[PDB]
Amino acid sequence: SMSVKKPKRDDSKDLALCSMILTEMETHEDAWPFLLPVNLKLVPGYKKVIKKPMDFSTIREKLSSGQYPNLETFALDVRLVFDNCETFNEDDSDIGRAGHNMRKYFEKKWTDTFK
Repeated sequence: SMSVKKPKRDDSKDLALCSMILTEMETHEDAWPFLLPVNLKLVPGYKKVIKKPMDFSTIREKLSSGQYPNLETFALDVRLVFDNCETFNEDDSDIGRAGHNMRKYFEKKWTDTFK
């Protein structure tokens, strides 16, 4: 509360570490469905159904331009990529499988890096 603060957690490496994690996600072999924004002119349904589209390139631009106020807002956008994937794709499809794999991969790097 006012004049009563928990001890200061060092957050000075967070930017660099989120960049590293993002690089690892971008270079994973199953990242291909997620590298670029879904083409809303060419994919029927996507615009109306997915209220908040997200992809790795868009997360990379936001990270590079100071649009994440902290590491939790970064993790929210990453998870949104996989939540959208689950919303639009069957679990038993190549894209549906890619999404489950990438989420698992992310959550491990996240835990190992920060928890």
